Amino acid sequence: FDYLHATAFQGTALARTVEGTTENIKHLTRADLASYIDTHFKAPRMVLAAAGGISHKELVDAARQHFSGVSFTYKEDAVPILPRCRFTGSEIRARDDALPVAHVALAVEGPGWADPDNVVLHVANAIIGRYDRTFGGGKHLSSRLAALA
Amino acid sequence: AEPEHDQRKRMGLKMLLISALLTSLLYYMKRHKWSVLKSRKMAYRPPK
Ligand SMILES: CCCCCCCCO[C@@H]1O[C@H](CO)[C@@H](O)[C@H](O)[C@H]1O
Repeated sequence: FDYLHATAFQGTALARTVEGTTENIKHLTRADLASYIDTHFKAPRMVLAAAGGISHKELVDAARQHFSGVSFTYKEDAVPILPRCRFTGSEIRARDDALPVAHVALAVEGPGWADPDNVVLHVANAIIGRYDRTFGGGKHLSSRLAALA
Repeated sequence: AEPEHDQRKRMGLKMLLISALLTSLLYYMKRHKWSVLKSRKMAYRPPK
């Protein structure tokens, strides 16, 4: 999946692994981690969520008390918009005939959270579904592809 | 010795034009497909 992003969004921000490079981890400094928390770990961009046997009100209180952010300028209160990521129809083939099995992933660009179509797309994905060696269903599974599989 | 003469050349004309136009179109299409392989980049990253 990394390689998938790595080439599907090649040249952009999304094309990076979460764990990052080796050179980065070998050299990242106290400063950077600090500055990262400082620049990103900010109130307007956080969300305290909770569920179970709790009082919404008591929760909001505890929050007001310990989540005491101070915002002066407009900068602090603004939620940055990220520079778009370009999708590129391409491929990356990492071969090693010494591995037991092969892995393949194919994809097209998606709409993104906002779009209502995401619903339809998930319905679609349900028609094809998924399968694997231990499904008891077998040759009778409703998913055409699982059958053939 | 060859009555066709005239028609044979009128054809030769049509042949050049279509031939010109067509060789071009197909030269693109050939390059189009092949691009995949022309631009291709490979690297040898043995494990360490
Ligand atoms: C690959 C190149 C194909 C060339 C196709 C040209 C077709 C020839 O065209 C011919 O022209 C003659 C005079 O204009 C007519 O009398 C013929 O009926 C016609 O078939």
